[PDB]
Amino acid sequence: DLTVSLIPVSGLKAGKNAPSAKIAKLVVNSTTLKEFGVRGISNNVVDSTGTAWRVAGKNTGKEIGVGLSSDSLRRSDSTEKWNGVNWMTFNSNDTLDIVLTGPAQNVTADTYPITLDVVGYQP
Amino acid sequence: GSFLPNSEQQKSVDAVFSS
Repeated sequence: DLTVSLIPVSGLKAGKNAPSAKIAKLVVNSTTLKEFGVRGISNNVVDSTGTAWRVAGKNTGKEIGVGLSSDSLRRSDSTEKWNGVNWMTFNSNDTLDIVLTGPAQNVTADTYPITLDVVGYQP
Repeated sequence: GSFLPNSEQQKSVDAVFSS
């Protein structure tokens, strides 16, 4: 089993944000499983591993681009297939950063729901 | 290697950008 925490980042401000601005921290712990796979879940996933996607603001409907940070992606142990579906895997008992993807984004003041699916993997 | 289907979880949080 996995103990999963997803923690939103404090002090985010509307307007032009820094490239790769951190917006949430994923924390996955386990006493029994060595690795986990993770995918973003939304109405518009934009890559073949589910590690970048778009999310809509609750009050405005404006979209922002979100995903695992470049540093987090470089920490992946592997990309494995679960009945043909790609999941990038990472060490359990570790944290990953969810960020605003790509070049600087101009973010409208709003609340943006971020949803992830995490699954245990034994390598 | 193998995935453990019973361990799959969905987690959600809100990122709030303020003026």
